[PDB]
Amino acid sequence: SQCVNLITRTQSYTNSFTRGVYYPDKVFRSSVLHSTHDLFLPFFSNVTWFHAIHDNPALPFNDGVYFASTEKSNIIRGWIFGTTLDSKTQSLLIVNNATNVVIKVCEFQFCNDPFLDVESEFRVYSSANNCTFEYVSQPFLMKNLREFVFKNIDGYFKIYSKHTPINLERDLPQGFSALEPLVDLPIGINITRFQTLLALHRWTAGAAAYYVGYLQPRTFLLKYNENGTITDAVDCALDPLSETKCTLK
Amino acid sequence: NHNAQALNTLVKQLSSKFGAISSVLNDILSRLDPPEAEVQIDRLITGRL
Amino acid sequence: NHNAQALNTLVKQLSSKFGAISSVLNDILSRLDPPEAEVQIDRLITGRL
Amino acid sequence: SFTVEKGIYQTSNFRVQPTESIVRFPNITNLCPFHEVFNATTFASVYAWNRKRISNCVADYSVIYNFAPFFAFKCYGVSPTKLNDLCFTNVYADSFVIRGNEVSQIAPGQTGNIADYNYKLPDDFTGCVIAWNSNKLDSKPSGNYNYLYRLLRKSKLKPFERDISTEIYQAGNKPCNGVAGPNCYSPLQSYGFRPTYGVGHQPYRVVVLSFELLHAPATVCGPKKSTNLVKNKCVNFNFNGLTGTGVLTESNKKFLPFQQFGRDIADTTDAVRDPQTLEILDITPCSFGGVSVITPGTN
Amino acid sequence: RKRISNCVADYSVIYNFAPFFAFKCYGVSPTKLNDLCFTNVYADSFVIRG
Ligand SMILES: *[C@@H]1O[C@H](CO)[C@@H](O)[C@H](O)[C@H]1NC(C)=O
Ligand SMILES: *[C@@H]1O[C@H](CO)[C@@H](O)[C@H](O)[C@H]1NC(C)=O
Ligand SMILES: *[C@@H]1O[C@H](CO)[C@@H](O)[C@H](O)[C@H]1NC(C)=O
Ligand SMILES: *[C@@H]1O[C@H](CO)[C@@H](O)[C@H](O)[C@H]1NC(C)=O
Ligand SMILES: *[C@@H]1O[C@H](CO)[C@@H](O)[C@H](O)[C@H]1NC(C)=O
Ligand SMILES: *[C@@H]1O[C@H](CO)[C@@H](O)[C@H](O)[C@H]1NC(C)=O
Ligand SMILES: *[C@@H]1O[C@H](CO)[C@@H](O)[C@H](O)[C@H]1NC(C)=O
Repeated sequence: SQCVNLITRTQSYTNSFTRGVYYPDKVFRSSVLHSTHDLFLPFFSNVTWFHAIHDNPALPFNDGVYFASTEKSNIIRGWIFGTTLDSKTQSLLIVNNATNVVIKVCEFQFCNDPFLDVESEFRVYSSANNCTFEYVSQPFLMKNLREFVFKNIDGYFKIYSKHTPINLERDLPQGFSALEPLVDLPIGINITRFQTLLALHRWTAGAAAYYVGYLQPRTFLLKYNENGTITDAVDCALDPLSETKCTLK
Repeated sequence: NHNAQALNTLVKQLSSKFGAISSVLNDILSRLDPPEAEVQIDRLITGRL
Repeated sequence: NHNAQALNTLVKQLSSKFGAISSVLNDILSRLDPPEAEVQIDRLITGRL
Repeated sequence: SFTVEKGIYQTSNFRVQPTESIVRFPNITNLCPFHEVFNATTFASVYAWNRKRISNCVADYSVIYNFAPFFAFKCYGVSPTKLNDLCFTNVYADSFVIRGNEVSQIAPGQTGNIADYNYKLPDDFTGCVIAWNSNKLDSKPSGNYNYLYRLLRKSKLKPFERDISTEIYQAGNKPCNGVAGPNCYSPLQSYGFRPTYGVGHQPYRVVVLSFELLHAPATVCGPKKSTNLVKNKCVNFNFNGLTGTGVLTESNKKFLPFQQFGRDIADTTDAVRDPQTLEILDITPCSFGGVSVITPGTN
Repeated sequence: RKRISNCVADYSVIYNFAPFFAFKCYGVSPTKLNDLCFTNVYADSFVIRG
């Protein structure tokens, strides 16, 4: 039909501790200490807690995005990336459901508050006319916490994902949990802002919460045990002790 | 410890590129012209020497 | 005097060309193709090493 | 010397020589559609360049010479004669039409209108560029006007980035309001192609082939026969273009499903995954040692 | 031989005057000519065989 505005949002801040570590390459290593320089999430930094209840969800993208969701009702699905969120520029339309994922790059005319009728996308964009990039695959989303990392380098969009069981806790847990790559695509467009989609039945009151953080170019020291897994990491630009540890390897 | 560290450093030095396209001789041999791959092997030889 | 002379020689060594077109990195960077300026920087790096 | 005194001398080393050779390639039976990339009788403009993905096929580059009347290849990371042996993951083909004097701008680390506003290549590019004259097809006596290029963009383009938006570029403080008055311009201009121009002002068709190194399971490479698999012997092996010699044994390592290779401290491959059967194998250098000779004086 | 001095040099327009293929420079690069600042320019012109 037409665009409607029915979503409100609230913000808070919290600490990230040591989260957001992913395998930098598809190479097996064991019982070693490796040094990497890449886009990572710095230790002990602000992460924004967003509460959506039923609004300008066009949050900046910057170099990369770290997303965390601890819900279970499967209210969260899909993402939009772009530079102006209009029909004059191409944009991403990642959409997820229980059976498939469709990634489309076209010149959509996005609404101010996009969502799903639930199962139509007329509330998201008015129409898409001229484009080339389409892709279909198995859906990404499958007491539990789901962590995602999105970035783009040299026209290549890369996504990392991880699932981890958690107990009754009101904040992010303590420990290490590596992330594994899932999708790399030739995006080749300009990205400045990104948004979030929700599916609302009919409407009905809805509530959701998530954690958002930003990545920065950093040097990390990872420890590979005898078993192929990453169990410890050191950030070399946190405090003089960590810098000394990185220098001494 | 001095001898152990010296041997470990000597072994670790084999992973350097020294300005070439790769640190593995087989990749250079299989990816480049035989009359052209010599200028890549020369850098590795000089560095190891 | 030995230490003074050694330090003075080490400082004076920075004005050599080592077969490149110039002894200043900024001139090479501003006058040459970025994929081409590397072969000039390599000589300076090797000489200083 | 012809005389040796009493003592012990270190002479050389002994090694074990390989017995045979092993080649292991995955099941690929289709043929890569390099034919459709060329002879398309329609080439897009430089500002809107096409991109085609090639995967899961056998690539025979030697037939490419039969489709277009170009002179020679121009490759950077590899050699044209060695393309039939390497095995990549993905291939990308881009095609467009430019002027004669701008062909030099399609290269890593280049500067120019086309380089920073239409098509940009990364500084670590690994691929090939093929350009050939097309004056007999893209020129008209009145003047062709179906090919356009962008003049003025606010910033410089990133590598492998495409721009399609058509707006009114502003050069002053006043807003343009969608009209082409003073200090307001159109961003695209059309090439003027005529058959009476010089070689430097004639149309040229350009095709860029970009390859991806081995990080994921390979999908594209030439027709090389695959032999059987032997173990516990000093043999030469070739796994998806990775060549070496040694002894192959069963591996107890637990590779993750997205991992394909294993490295050691000295940055050498020691564990491999067979392309046909998803099995992990360990590589060990063949037996070797040092030999010393003990002798009294030659008198 | 022509002497060029006391003027702003825009080499990018040179491609619009003659139908040549590419430059051939030795001490500098063709793409970096718009940033360097010289003292004098000299232009020589003639006709030879192929
Ligand atoms: C996080 O951001 C807020 C406001 O932007 C600031 O007051 C605070 O010092 C920052 N750091 C932490 C640890 O909250
Ligand atoms: C999920 O989306 C895909 C993409 O259109 C669609 O083909 C599929 O039917 C959807 N799943 C369900 C259960 O409707
Ligand atoms: C896409 O863009 C072109 C160029 O601006 C325009 O002519 C065309 O109408 C648009 N839509 C489609 C479906 O091609
Ligand atoms: C990408 O989009 C941003 C948003 O306006 C713009 O500032 C920038 O110039 C564009 N291009 C690049 C290469 O970032
Ligand atoms: C290593 O992985 C194996 C896989 O089953 C597991 O049995 C073992 O407990 C692991 N050891 C450590 C120290 O993680
Ligand atoms: C393919 O290219 C050849 C060039 O020799 C041409 O003869 C042939 O007609 C082309 N095939 C097409 C356009 O289908
Ligand atoms: C490749 O083909 C061989 C012979 O048909 C077969 O044994 C093997 O299972 C195939 N590989 C895969 C991954 O299916």
